[PDB]
Amino acid sequence: EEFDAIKIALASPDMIRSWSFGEVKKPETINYRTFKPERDGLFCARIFGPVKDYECLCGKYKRLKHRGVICEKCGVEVTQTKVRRERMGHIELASPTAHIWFLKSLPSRIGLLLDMPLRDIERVLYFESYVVIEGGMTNLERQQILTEEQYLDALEEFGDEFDAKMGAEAIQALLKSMDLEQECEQLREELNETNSETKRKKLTKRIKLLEAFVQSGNKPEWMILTVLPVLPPDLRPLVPLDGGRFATSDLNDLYRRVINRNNRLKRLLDLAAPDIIVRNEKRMLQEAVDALLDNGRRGRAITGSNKRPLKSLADMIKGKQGRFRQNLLGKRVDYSGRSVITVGPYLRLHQCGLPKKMALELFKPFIYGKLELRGLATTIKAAKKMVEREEAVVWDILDEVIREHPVLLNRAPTLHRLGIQAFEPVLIEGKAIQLHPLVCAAYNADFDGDQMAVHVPLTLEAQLEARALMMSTNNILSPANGEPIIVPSQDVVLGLYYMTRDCVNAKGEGMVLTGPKEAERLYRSGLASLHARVKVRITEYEKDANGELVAKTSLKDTTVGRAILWMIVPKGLPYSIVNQALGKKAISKMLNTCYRILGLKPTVIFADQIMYTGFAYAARSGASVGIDDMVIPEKKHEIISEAEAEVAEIQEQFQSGLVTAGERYNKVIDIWAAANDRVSKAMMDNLQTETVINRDGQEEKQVSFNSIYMMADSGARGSAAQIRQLAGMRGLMAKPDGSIIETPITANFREGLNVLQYFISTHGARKGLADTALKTANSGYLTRRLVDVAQDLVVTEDDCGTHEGIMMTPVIEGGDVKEPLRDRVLGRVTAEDVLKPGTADILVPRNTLLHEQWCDLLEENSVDAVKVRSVVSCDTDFGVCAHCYGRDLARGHIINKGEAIGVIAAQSIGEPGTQLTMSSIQVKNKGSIKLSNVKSVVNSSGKLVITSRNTELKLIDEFGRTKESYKVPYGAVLAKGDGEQVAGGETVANWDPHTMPVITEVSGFVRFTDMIDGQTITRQTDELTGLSSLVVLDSAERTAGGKDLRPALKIVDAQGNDVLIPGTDMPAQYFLPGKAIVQLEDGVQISSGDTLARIPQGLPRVADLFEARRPKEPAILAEISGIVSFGKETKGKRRLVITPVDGSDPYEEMIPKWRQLNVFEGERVERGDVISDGPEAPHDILRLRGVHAVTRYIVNEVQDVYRLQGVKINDKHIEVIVRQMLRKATIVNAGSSDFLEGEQVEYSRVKIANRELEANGKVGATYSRDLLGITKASLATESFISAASFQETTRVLTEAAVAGKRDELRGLKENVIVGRLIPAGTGYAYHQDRMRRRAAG
Amino acid sequence: RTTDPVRMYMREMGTVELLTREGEIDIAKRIEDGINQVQCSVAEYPEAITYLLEQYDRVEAEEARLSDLITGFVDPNAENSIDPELAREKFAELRAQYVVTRDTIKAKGRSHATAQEEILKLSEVFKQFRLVPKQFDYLVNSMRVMMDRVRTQERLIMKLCVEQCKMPKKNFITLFTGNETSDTWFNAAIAMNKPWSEKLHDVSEEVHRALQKLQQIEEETGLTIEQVKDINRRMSIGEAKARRAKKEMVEANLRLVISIAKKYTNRGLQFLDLIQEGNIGLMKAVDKFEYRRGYKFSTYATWWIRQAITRSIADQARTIRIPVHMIETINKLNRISRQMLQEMGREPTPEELAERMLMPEDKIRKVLKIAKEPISMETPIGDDEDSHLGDFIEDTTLELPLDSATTESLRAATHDVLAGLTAREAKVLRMRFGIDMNTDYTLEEVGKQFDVTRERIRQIEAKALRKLRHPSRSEVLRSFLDD
Ligand SMILES: [Mg+2]
Ligand SMILES: [Zn+2]
Ligand SMILES: [Zn+2]
Repeated sequence: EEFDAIKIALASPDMIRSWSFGEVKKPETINYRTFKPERDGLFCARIFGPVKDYECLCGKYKRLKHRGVICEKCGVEVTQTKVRRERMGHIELASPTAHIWFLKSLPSRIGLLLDMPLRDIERVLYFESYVVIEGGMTNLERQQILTEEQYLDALEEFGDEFDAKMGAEAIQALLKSMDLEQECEQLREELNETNSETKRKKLTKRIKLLEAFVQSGNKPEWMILTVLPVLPPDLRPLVPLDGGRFATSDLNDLYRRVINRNNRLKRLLDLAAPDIIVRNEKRMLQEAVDALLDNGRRGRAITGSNKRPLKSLADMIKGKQGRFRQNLLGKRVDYSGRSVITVGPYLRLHQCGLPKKMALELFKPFIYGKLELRGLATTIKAAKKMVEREEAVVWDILDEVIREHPVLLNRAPTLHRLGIQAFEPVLIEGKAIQLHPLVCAAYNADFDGDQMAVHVPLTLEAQLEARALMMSTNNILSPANGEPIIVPSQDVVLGLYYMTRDCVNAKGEGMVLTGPKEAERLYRSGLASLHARVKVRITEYEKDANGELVAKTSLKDTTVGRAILWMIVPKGLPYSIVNQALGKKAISKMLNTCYRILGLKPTVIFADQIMYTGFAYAARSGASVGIDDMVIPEKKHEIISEAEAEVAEIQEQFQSGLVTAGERYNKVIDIWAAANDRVSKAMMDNLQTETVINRDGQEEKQVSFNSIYMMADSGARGSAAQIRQLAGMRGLMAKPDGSIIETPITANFREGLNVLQYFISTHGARKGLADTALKTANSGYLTRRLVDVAQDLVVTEDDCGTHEGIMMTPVIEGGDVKEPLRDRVLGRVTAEDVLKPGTADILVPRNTLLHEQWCDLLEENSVDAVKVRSVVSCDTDFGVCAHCYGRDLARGHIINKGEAIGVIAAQSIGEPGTQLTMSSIQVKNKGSIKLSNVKSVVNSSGKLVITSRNTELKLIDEFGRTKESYKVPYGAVLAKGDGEQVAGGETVANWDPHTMPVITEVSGFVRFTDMIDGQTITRQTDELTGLSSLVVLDSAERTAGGKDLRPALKIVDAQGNDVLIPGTDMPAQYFLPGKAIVQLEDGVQISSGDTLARIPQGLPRVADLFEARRPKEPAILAEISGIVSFGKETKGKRRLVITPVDGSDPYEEMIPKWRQLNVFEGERVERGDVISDGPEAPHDILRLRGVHAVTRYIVNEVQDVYRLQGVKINDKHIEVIVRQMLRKATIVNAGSSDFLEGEQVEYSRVKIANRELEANGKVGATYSRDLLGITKASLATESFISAASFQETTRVLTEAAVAGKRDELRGLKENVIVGRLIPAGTGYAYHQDRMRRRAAG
Repeated sequence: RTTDPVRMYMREMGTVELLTREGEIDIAKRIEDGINQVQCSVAEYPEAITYLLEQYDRVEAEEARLSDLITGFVDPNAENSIDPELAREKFAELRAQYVVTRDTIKAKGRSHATAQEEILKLSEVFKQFRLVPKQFDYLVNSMRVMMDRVRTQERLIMKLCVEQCKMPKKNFITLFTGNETSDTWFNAAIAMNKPWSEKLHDVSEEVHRALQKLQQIEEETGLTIEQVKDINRRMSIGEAKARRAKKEMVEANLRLVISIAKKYTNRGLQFLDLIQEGNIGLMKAVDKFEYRRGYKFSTYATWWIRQAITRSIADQARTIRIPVHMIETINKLNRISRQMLQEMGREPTPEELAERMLMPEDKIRKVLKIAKEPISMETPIGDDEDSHLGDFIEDTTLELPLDSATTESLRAATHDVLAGLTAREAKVLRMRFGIDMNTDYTLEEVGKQFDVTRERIRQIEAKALRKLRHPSRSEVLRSFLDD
């Protein structure tokens, strides 16, 4: 059974002879009545195998008198059966027809090789035209076609000395002719003669195919078919029904088809026919062959009276339908069940409701071994009898089994690892499954018609894995984030809120206690308010000492509920957290503190009791909500009538003809939305704090009595919006156009809709519901591809010993903190020794576990940037160190080796995305200012204007760690400088948001030069004032006499010089493009910072982000440093005379100068400098930049796309896939292997870690680095099976077979479907044992 | 970019046209004439002339026949229910022509005018017998194969002689093939002269040893060499005559083939299949035809090809083959169903239809068990593409593990029981039933192996039933009593 590895190869014809057991000879299979396998038909037992045990068909030989005695009459075997699923027969062909996958698919693999067009070959092989097999004379040429009538000319001319026919006979011969080596060295040679691009790749391609067939030993003629297999019946069967009614597979037709044709082939070939009919017949034959391999590929498909196509061989492997997605990776299962579900409010964690019959029938052989053991049922018939007899012992016995026997809970759709769980059983006299409701929060579940399925851990390994791993006590948090996932959902929160509550109103105010026990006695006597601030004593505890509690006690004036509640609490805490109304965030962080400080089990049991007591005292608390709890203000009709007599104002204004519709439209919607806001405010002030209840005073007001606000305040359900909809107007409404409706709503559901209001309400409701009905498809699709990528990846090592990686800095930008660098760091590990703003206060020796003491120790410090050993900077071949990962979150400690990772980010990222699709600069407060990468100038105002676009503004605090950050345009206007302090709330900046300043930093005279009216420009003197200058037109409008002549008004002095750029000899004048219109004439002068001219003006996103999708509109960049001028005059595109300082100028590229430029025709750039405006592509970044910049860009982008929706995942996950996109680097140099070819950057690093070592100073090659689209990145894989499972399969398989390749089962997907154990986690140890066995022989 | 070979083949056959009414009969003439000159070729080959009366005495030597072969034989046409009187008549002149033929072919040899005119009338009395089926193919194969022997001989000899001598070949062409029997051709070449002819060694033995097999085929054949190359060529031409002649005619009537085709293209099956097959039946209809009947050939080949197609659809065209008696019965049903439905206006019962069809409801129902075809596993009886029919079935063939445990517990408890028995008892009771073994030993052999006894074994058996049955050991079975 056990085997090491797999392999693909090309099956020789004699390979099939070896495989086969007998040749097939007829289309028949059986009798009409004796439903019997016929000899030499389909189901001939003689070749495929027998039905029964030792029974020849005529019964001649029998019962082992004649053991190995093939019954000569029927030619039928005697021996054992079960090979009608194994044995494949065969057929010998008359003549050769071709395989198709190596023909039809893209690059053709067969004529691809031959350097011949396809259609030529079609004309051969649709039997239309002859063609040179071989020019016996070189008068004519191999690979030369002859029409069957021009062939006559070639023929009757000579007749003899040429080889030219039409068929595979013509072609196998050609293959049988052609010699590989010479061709290979020839292409190698004459590449170096002319290795231009398309030429070179083509030569390389053919050399590859050559040396592949060389070293493989696979062969060209094996494309073509002279013997054909035939399958065992049981894969292609035929059966009857109870009605005597029969049922077959498609394929038995097609096999049958060919037989007769081949028969009518050979039958005819006895009979000396014209070739034409033979051609026709062969066409029929190879057509049937195609139909076998693919019904509907080459042409119009083939059907029975179904009118539907017959299923291909290929279709069995295909879509989901084949083995992969239907039957192999997803499976039906024994020992599982399902049912409708319900709640156990009483239950604890490990427990689960169980209708008992389920476990009963599911735990049968336990019981049968157990009854044989007792011998009440001595054996198993009686056991089942007694089962039917329903003896009480059974149930005891059943209980006696069921103890400590864990079990599996299953809901779908399973979006992350927490959507299933592992509990302990509990039995019940019902058929509805009771459970611990909170974990609906995990399952996103609800008791509204949901139902679930169940599985068993039979084996002890599974039993214990369950009890240890997806035991819930081992799983309480996300790995996405450090989030308690068992938030008290909806009711416990509210009853508790109501409890911990500080009226003044009820009674018993200002008295004193010993402790909450008498508090119970006192309220419960009916003396008191459970919500009333009154004095008591507490005795709280603290582990200030060496993890060692430190007792103390004192009094508090607190509500009674809170006193009572302290009794639950496990003695390691202050009162301050429980000192308030406890919104559910407080609960979150509160339980958080509990495991922060004590750990799990206190928080666990604590939480269970909190659930319990929430039920208890909420069911006490008294509650309902009704028509009068829903309340309307009075200040609604009047705001209504007021704005109503203003919409009529602008109505009559438009009647007079003043305003537009869009003006009218926007302003009307503005006033209606404002009226909505005012209504909301009125009801809020009229419901929030309206109640007037006296209490030892005249009047007093506190938390409401409406019953509605604190539903939102608890976080149980709802918010101001829904309540507004019930009470006030429920915003506006839209038809699915995307437009916005004009007349909003007035009534509510307390008042009642109009016909029309509900009519209209219809629309967007339907729309967004349709959207809700379809975003899951894209969701599953995407997440599926995500796992499809990163299956390989698991930890291998403790420490990769690697050199530094990433840097972390907070993401605060444009507002306040968005990611505290604290929050970035925690649980990461340093790249590097790391000191403090107290300099040299190192605290890591290049790596420590960056737990929250370190993070607090930091957050003290003003430090604002630090490095971390990156998953990318990790260098473990075929996995990682745990250090570059750090911590498992929902563990809550350092990640141990062996657990796979890519799947984790996939569930992290895919699951939530279901839910996800749905002038001036003004300083805020005071603070330090930090602008750099700066050229600027004291403008003509005396203030500051940018002269290097790089720069942007920040408000740094007085310390040195940032507050705010905002873009700043080139040459925009300021009221301030850098390295200063400024008051808050102060417009520091300004600019025309239309202008892109053409400001002259120089000071120099103006004279009309280089520019003449109607050659390079127009002259358009402003009709109104009179001042103007030479007026530059666009690219097109100017006249062609100076349209090739760059217009440039020139800066001079009184002499006429070039006012050179201040600090550099470079002249200063502007090759003015369109819209750079100057206002003042010849002889005039400008200032420093003086415009001569002005320049007047979601889901699929992220799908593109990760896909490696790429734009069309780049804000194109500086390839190389140094000066540039512009190029050729727009034969579709202008070009660009680049000129490095010390490099080489000639690079220059087609530019649509239709779109605006950044640098001008005489202006210098550094490399890495945008040139046009628009989006840009990632490949440009890698191709030019480093990496950190890149990855940092994209993570910022897409994290914003998340956080937009209020979404929370750690960045670590997203690092991971990056390294899986980067599995290939293209070579630069040569000397090791082929020149440029993309190959494992890993193995590049191997070979150079051997070869460019003193193996050689250098033989090999330097190398680029590359990027791939994600699906094709998945395809580009050492293994093919993961590549073969899902998409573009056929092609992968062919390409796999041509080289006779093989695989080693290292990705988990590989080892799954064979039934082996995982190469990780549990089976990590086993499979590394096997690994060292492969190392140890 | 039309890939459809329908278009291709219909174009390629639209190439050709038809001709009529004397080119037709000219082709007939050409065919039959070349055939008569292959018949002449048969009437040649002196000791193989007489492959007529030999095989005719052969079919005669079994005292009387009219069967398959004679229905092949003479079959003369009239520009017969075989009366054996004329058979018996025609075994007397034939032998006469034989004996008078073997007398003259040696008198001086074979150049004598009256002798070869007697061979001409011999060929005539041969030619009154048609060129009847299979048996003469053999007789031509008799002459076909021996050709491929002299063609062997020469092709050997050439390679040996031509590749060497000194001068390339042409004298060999003119010399050997004439003589080929003595070395006189050699002295005829050396008629010119030369000093390099005076040296000849080291191939002298090979030439006449190679020759030694040449004359051996004479006794095999009994003929000259010249007449061989005569008759080979002559007969090959008389053949190629007809071999070509019809390909005009075959390509002539093609449009008629398709025309009558789309009578029966009643949608049950595919085009090229049926097309090919009609061409096939037409091949015969051409091969067989008599123009002297003077009718339109359409009618002839219509009959033939109708038959061909009518049976080929029946043979093929189902998953199950169904022999033809069913088929014809079924077509009767299909027609009289509709007839009797016009009669009734309604569906007929098996009762009155068995009456009218004149045979009982037995066969009716026996037929109606047949009338269905299969329904292709993969169909969606799941209406939404949710469960195609193939997914429903279970295979109830193998076994059940609970029952395996049952029968194993049985077998082990019997082991436990039999363990408490006498040695002779349990060994008898094992090997006699083949328990524990691949065997099943039985009665007589035991005597022939053990000693004799047979009856006292039975007596032992019953007493063993006594001691075990008594409900003390019978209870490990008593729930397998319930098996
Ligand atoms: Mg639900
Ligand atoms: Zn048999
Ligand atoms: Zn690492």
